[PDB]
Amino acid sequence: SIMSYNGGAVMAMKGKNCVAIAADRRFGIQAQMVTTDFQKIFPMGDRLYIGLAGLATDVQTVAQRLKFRLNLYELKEGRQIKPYTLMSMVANLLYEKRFGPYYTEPVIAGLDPKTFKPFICSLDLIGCPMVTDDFVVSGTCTEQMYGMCESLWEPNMDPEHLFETISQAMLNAVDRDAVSGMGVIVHIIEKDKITTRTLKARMD
Amino acid sequence: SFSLTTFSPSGKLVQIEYALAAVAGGAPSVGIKAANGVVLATEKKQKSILYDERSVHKVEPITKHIGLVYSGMGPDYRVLVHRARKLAQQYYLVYQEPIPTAQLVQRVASVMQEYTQSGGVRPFGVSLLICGWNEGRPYLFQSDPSGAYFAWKATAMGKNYVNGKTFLEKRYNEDLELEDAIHTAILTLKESFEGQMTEDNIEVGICNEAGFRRLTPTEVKDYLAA
Amino acid sequence: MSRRYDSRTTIFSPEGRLYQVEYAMEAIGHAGTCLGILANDGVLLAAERRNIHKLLDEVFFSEKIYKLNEDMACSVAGITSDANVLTNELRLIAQRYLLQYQEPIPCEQLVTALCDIKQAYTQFGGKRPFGVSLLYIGWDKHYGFQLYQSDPSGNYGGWKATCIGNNSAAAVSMLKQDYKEGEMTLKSALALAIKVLNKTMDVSKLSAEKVEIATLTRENGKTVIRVLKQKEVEQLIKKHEEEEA
Amino acid sequence: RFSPYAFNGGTVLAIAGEDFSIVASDTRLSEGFSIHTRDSPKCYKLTDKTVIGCSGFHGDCLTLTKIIEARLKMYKHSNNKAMTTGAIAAMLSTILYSRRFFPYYVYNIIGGLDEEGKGAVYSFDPVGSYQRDSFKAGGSASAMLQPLLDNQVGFKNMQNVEHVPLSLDRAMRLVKDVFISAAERDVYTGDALKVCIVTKEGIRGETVPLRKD
Amino acid sequence: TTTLAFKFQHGVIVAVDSRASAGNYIATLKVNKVIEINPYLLGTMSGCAADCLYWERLLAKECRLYYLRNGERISVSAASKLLSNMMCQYRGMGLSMGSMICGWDKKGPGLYYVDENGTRLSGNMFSTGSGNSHAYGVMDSGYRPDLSIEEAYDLGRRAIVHATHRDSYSGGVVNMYHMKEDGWVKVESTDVSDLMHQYRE
Amino acid sequence: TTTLAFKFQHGVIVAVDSRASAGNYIATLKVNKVIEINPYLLGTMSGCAADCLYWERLLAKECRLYYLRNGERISVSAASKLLSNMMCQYRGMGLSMGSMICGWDKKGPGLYYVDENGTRLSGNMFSTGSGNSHAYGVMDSGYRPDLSIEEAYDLGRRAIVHATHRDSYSGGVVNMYHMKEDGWVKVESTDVSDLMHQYRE
Amino acid sequence: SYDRAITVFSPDGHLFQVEYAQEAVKKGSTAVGVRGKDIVVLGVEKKSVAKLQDERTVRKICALDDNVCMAFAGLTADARIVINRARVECQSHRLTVEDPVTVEYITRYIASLKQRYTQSNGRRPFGISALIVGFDFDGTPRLYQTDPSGTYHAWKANAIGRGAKSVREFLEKNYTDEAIETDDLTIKLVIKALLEVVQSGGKNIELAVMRRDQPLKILNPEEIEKYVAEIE
Amino acid sequence: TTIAGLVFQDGVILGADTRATNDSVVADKICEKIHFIAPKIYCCGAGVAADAEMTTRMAASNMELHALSTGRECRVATVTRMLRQTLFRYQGYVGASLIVGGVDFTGPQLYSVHPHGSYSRLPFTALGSGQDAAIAVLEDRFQPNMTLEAAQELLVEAITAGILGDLGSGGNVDACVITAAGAKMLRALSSPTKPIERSSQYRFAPGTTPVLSQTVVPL
Amino acid sequence: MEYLIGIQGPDYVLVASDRVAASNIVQMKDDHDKMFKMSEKILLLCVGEAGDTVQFAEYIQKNVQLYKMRNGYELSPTAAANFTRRNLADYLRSRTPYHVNLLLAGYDEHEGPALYYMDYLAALAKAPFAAHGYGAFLTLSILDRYYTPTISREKAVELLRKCLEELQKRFILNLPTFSVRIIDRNGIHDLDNISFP
Repeated sequence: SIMSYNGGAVMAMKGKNCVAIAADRRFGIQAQMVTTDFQKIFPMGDRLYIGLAGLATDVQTVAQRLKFRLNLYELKEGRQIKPYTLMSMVANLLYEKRFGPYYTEPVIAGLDPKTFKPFICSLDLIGCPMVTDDFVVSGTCTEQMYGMCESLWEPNMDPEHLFETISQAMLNAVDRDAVSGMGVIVHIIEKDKITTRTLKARMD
Repeated sequence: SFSLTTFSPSGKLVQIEYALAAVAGGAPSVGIKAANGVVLATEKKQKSILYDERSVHKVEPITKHIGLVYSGMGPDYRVLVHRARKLAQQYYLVYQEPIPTAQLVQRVASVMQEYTQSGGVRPFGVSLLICGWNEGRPYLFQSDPSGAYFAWKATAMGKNYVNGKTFLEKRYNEDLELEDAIHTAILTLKESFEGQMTEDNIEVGICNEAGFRRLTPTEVKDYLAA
Repeated sequence: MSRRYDSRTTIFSPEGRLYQVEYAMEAIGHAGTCLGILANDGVLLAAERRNIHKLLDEVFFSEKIYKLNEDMACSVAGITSDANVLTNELRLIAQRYLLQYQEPIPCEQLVTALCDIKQAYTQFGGKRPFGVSLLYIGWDKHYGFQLYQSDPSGNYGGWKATCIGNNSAAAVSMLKQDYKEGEMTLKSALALAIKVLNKTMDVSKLSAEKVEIATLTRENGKTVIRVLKQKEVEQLIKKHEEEEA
Repeated sequence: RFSPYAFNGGTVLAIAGEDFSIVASDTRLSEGFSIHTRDSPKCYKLTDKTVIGCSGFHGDCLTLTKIIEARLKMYKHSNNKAMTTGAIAAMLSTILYSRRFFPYYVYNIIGGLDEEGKGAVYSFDPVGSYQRDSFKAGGSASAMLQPLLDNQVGFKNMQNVEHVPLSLDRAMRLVKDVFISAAERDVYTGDALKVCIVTKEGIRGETVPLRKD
Repeated sequence: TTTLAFKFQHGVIVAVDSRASAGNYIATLKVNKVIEINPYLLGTMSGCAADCLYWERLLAKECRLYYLRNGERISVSAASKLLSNMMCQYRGMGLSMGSMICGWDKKGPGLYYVDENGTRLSGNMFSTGSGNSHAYGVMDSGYRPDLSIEEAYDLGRRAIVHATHRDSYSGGVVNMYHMKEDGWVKVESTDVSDLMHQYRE
Repeated sequence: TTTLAFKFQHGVIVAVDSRASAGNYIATLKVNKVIEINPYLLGTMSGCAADCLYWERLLAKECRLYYLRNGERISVSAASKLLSNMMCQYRGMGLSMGSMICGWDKKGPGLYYVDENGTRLSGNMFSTGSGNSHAYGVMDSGYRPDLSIEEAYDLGRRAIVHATHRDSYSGGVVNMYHMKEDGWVKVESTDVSDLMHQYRE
Repeated sequence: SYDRAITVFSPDGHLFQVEYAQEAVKKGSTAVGVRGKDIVVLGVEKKSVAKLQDERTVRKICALDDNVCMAFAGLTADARIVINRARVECQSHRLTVEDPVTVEYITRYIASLKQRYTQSNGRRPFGISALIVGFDFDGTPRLYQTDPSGTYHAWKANAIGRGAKSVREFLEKNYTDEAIETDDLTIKLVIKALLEVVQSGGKNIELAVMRRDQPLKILNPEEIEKYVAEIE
Repeated sequence: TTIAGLVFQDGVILGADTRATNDSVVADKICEKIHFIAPKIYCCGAGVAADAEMTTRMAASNMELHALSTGRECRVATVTRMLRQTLFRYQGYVGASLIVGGVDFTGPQLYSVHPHGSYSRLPFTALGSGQDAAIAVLEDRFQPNMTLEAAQELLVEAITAGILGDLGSGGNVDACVITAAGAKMLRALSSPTKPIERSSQYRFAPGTTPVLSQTVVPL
Repeated sequence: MEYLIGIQGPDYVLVASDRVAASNIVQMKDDHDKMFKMSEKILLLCVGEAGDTVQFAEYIQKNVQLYKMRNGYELSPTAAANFTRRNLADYLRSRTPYHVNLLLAGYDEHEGPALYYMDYLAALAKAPFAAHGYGAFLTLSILDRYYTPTISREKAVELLRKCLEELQKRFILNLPTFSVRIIDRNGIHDLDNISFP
């Protein structure tokens, strides 16, 4: 349908004290590819990121309306946003459009600013927030991204085991998607620091 | 549709100036933030025995963890009640969480601003005193009809509010338990109030880890024993 | 609808002036002292605190200082009521800029955008004007570090150094003397502002609580805005104390 | 009007080991949102060395299997021998084409051992195109099964790691857990598991429990 | 799907991708699209996979019945015409098949094309598939009939690798087959991505 | 319907047929398709007749309101752009109007075209109507900007007469209007058939 | 909403509102412009104090188009609304007409806004008067001034602000066919017109010039001191 | 999606499952359903997830101030009229299927709200895709004014049948008891599915990932 | 279908467009100018529906001229593309949808040359080279082979001609004449109009 125009994939897995999010770099129109540098992950502020997929028109449009509400929320508050608070914000933005709804599946991942706690969540076209204790993925290949993270995920994983798990889940699942590929950007959100890496992937 | 509030030759607002003078002569109200809780003790005076005390209550909760008292006009307060409660509603609609006291007082004080500009309407005649509990830290705020909201550890409002502030300035300090916060709030209330003090004359309520709750006349009588 | 209740705020004076606008600046003239200084290595904005009481909380950040966006910041002198709407509108305007142009707003665009709103209310609508004067600081890709000043009439202009509120003319007189254009840096401007703040303030015993200081500078390609902690301000008090006496 | 086809769900897996070939599928038969029964084995044994899976519209899965079994006897009576795994695959290709105008709606997966004793996995499509591969999948969860077998079985996208040919002990545990993970996220998979392992000695069936949801 | 063939001094070179996908999911990456008809005769595939596998084997059936009959080693021209006539009777029934026939005969290394509607063409350079237009660009640039054996491999290699990069339905490993007088021979099989790393550096 | 205009050294010449038909029945043979806007400015008609009569008078209204306002004698460029913008707001509602604007200004004898969807073009030679393609042939053959006054009349005459011969919707009498610096002027009105008898001999 | 009649008639027919609006125009800073042959020169005094105020935001010389510039004297707040709305409509004209905007075509729109907003319900009359100067086709310059009452008029030389009548007295007497004959005479005449209103002036005087199809150019202060250097 | 409730002598219990699915797959296994309205009044959603979510959000929000404005207990029938008027305003555009039950001054009451807006009073029912499995179980074994323990054993088996008899119903069973003395929440009261384990573990050694670019940003 | 192409050199941006404007079975205007000038160093290439191509691009033309005159300085190449996308995205859900394909070419004094790809759905992506129309399939593949960030404009123009000569071989529509211009620090520089006698 319309969600299959630009394709795309977004993956977020929860570790022990840290959380990792990953999405591919590909941007294309149906059978026509465009560019390799496309970015599906935008910063929400410290230790909080959001993934986006589906029609890229709404990907870039909702990202501006989320940054519309993000900055206004951060300027009014004296404290940073919690990842659980942002989940409900995306639910209101998608529900007010209920007649005209946007086409996208936002994926929110980050750490609880309280102390170390990781938090993950994802929504749907209808704007239904959902909290899972393992991982969240979205895209046209999301049926493929399940089986990788279903078996590989563990209750507690250090940044060493977390990055190795989410990276292998991306490289294996995205290669079976025709509209997805061309590099994978992986972000590691830890308590002390934040690590960004670009994986070596096939061009196909 | 023309604004009733204009700038004086001295720059002050004339309309809000009488609004602050109106809340200065209202019912005496005091509050104290000490330790893990905040004590709210107000004055409900009835002119006759025919009056039913259970029908009308001056201390009203905004939500579970937030409560509010007032000194000023009766009718303008109920308008604040409906809009502030509806604001907490519309808050819980969007954010699906209990509202922080700082954000609650901010957008409610903005409603007080709207009638210092929009025409054909008078400003509010009520000065709100807000109590709230969020993230384990108690909140005591004070708002007036001008729209500017402040924060206080302890304060006084209503008739003879200057004395209540000076009394808490001397008597009240840090390291007071909630039990001492009630008994200190009663002592500062004995000064402003005149006459015999019963459980019906005073309406007391508190907010703590369990949320904002109003005190029953039975336990108030226990605190009337000093 | 009764035409007796209308003051007709659009009436010009026989000298061609607006009454409601002139009464607005007078209310600003009673506001506390707020100043700012444009320097080579950064911008400095400091202000006093007129509300002083032992029972005050101030668990928030600054009083009259607000943050417009990542690359900009502002101060406030005037009625705190009209300041909250302007602070909201400025943030709304600066964010509506991020919608279309998706870049940090130039400090010149955000000023003329609010001023167009201020003059619209004095032009028509029958509503009273705004009683707040605002100072603006920040950095942009074109002009760099910037310091601006706004009036409730909608008039604005660029400034290297200025002051608003109480003791404004006294601080401006000292800026015409000590301030060195294109020479003193952000570090030297910090000691200069503290000197002007202590001399122009007749209230003695300046404390870290009674005053507020905020700095905005660009370091390693990122705009760094911060408010000096009371201990850090107390350290500057210990520095100025030796300088003074 | 009349809808000639409906999606009956299910999942079929086949993996070709060095000396062995493993084929497994679930027992769940459901149309729409309702469960017909929790035991409906899709795996059908053609010969000793060949096992065919069927995933798709159930009415075509039953008829097409009976047509294949009918042509199995035509061969063996004529040629005095059983069909090889590669001969059965190329046969059904022409069988699926005979309907080219009104194609059978099914996803067929054939697996087993060839004359050399090596596993041969054959994945089909309703129009009859086929290919030989080490491991294939099919059904509603087909998108789920493929990435897991690419990393684990295929050793793909892994730098500087020892590549050991597939072992039967691991191949069993890999097929079990991919379905345990499938039964979690697949509404059409679960309730039981049947694993048919074809080796040089013979076929050995197994039963594994799964969640009833 | 990207398939291309061109003829020059040293004979025909056929290059194709390995990937065939259904919808958004890739069915198989390792699919071999090139059809083997005769030792010296080489076919291709385009469009529907089953339509090619069915009809190209009928062409291979006709070519073998011919060589068993007259022993004349049927020319590429007769093979291309018989394949087109078989698609004419069923025209309009929904059969979609593209293909290209390559081989050498007494005339030379002929190159022909057969469409789904029966279009039969002749020329120096052909390509088909969803990425055919992406193939025409690189192939035409820097091409002459006088290209040598080694220079033409670089043209055929860069043809698939750069064309499959811009197509979502084209990919896999590059399968390139040179044609000679005795018969066609397998040259190289190499992943597109592995060659992408050499071109970026 | 056949309408054509072209510009050269001596200015623009507009030629059109007289016939407009509905279905198989000819509504009127004597219809005058050329719209008179200003003394020196000349419009045309194409497609729907009522859409042209309505909108071209609005253009003549705008051209008059301008000359009454600034007295600057509006250029052909400004007239063509205002006509195109009025067709943009109603785009998609079913309004079908073709037209061509001709006139001389400080720049020269400009020739513009306005389509139903808002296409605005500029060039030396334009034609519209159902017989526009029949006009392009004769007009292009034997045409140069250096053609004289008398030689260009023979080109414009043979343009309509030979184009309306091959069209069932084009016919009537030939109406040809030359354009000058002072203003356009009526040249000749002659039946197509009467000129057919002179060309056959 | 707020709907009522603001500007109303008096016993004499004069409008007290509009008249007070013109009083604010008189109290504005002095600005002047003069039509040359192929060139036009605009200038305005600046009242900057103590090197404090930046010179980038003070500029009162604005350009409506490449061929049309302007200068204003009055309330600086009302000018920013008119200049912006004039540029929106001026370029909307280039949308309607491929040819550029004649100076008379933008003047009629601008002054029309001062007509509507003066007599409109609840609105306010503008307290500004500006000189719209530019080049028409063939390179013929044009100079137009608006009025808070909404009227406009053509001028060969004109001035606005305080002492505007005094500058016109200089212009009326010293503007002849000899005047604005060449470039050197046009530059000196505009400067000499401002030399009378010089009060602690120095570098503070700002000037700008536009020549034929070239865009508006600002003459730097160093060449100002060089052209003021020759008074004999 | 299987949701059901039963009214017994001393109160009412509302059962629901924990599993939510999106059209091809299970979205969340532990996802909660029953929402909060009043201390004694609870509801549970069905049909469209976000529509049932946002509708209960507006219901809990409207009922919250009704409890704050009145200062008294909330009526269960008041909740149902709010829900259907929203469905009537949108003309059935909202696909929210809602069941509402609780105890008020009158007594234990259970209602039902169809996405088209129709409301029905009833002692017991079920909604969702697996409603027909729970209704049949509750219809046969129901008795008037059953003991609290007798109603607990029946309704848990009703949700269990609604789970095992539906593809969209799975996971644990969340039962919420509401009595005249008070309400109590029981999370994951029933777990009919034992096999929560797996037969193998997957671990990765450091250095097995083909990393190309690497950078570190301290915080 | 009209055609567009652009190439981002190290200091330069090389763009080209077809000059043919056709209707029905005939080419009415073969010299038509598809290139619109947004700013000094910023050009624009707009193709699409015949009605939406000229109308919607002229809106962008003045809207960019709005910014430059208000603030005294033009938009940057990055700022220009992002503002044009929201203009196209706002009318996407309106009753007048715009079918257009735009390439933004511009040079910046800091980030240097920038080339931006935009579809009819208002999806903005930065790319070193991009093309529109059906001819984009026959051309961009050549760029994949010969493109390097260090290429000189002298070879780029020669390679651009090699791509455009493919439009006269495989590509069906004639398109006789192409317009070519380049952007660099010295401003807009016109190049020899491609002509095929």
